[PDB]
Amino acid sequence: TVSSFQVDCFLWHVRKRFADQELGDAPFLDRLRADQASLRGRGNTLGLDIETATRAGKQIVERILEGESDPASRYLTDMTLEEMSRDWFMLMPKQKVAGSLCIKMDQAIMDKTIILKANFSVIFDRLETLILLRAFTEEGAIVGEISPLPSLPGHTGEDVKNAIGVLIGGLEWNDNTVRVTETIQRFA
Repeated sequence: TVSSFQVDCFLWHVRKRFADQELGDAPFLDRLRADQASLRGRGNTLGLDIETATRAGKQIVERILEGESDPASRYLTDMTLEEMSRDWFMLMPKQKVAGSLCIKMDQAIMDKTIILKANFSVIFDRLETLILLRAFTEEGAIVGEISPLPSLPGHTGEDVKNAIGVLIGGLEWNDNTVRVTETIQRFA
């Protein structure tokens, strides 16, 4: 709690710069006002004041900045937010957990052409972290999904590659023709 007061007191102190000169923003700069006031207010009930608290913040944060608090990571996307957050359902559900990847497909889908789309991060020429993969019919219905579970392990490119092959596999049983976007093709 005292440590939580020092931690903010330090972080504000560093936030000031961006708006202090540049474009800023009414709400961002309001947050900086409110957060400076919120430090005033919380300081009084705590019997501590912002000068003292920020210095302790240097040490309390710049020691945790180790590691090295950093490998040019980026981000590739086939889907818009709408494609990713759209609701869908399976009439005949089939779902499993494979490591830390959740795989789903409708078993009622047959004789359709289906495309898989993915949003994920990339390093080199290989997949590092999947955000979401979805199977779409030509009519645009979602009939398959591979999503990552929040876990301590996380997943690998390999795990993801296995998941896709399993999902392509399951869908093709019902005589569906399945392909992948170039994104997936090139990186998984």
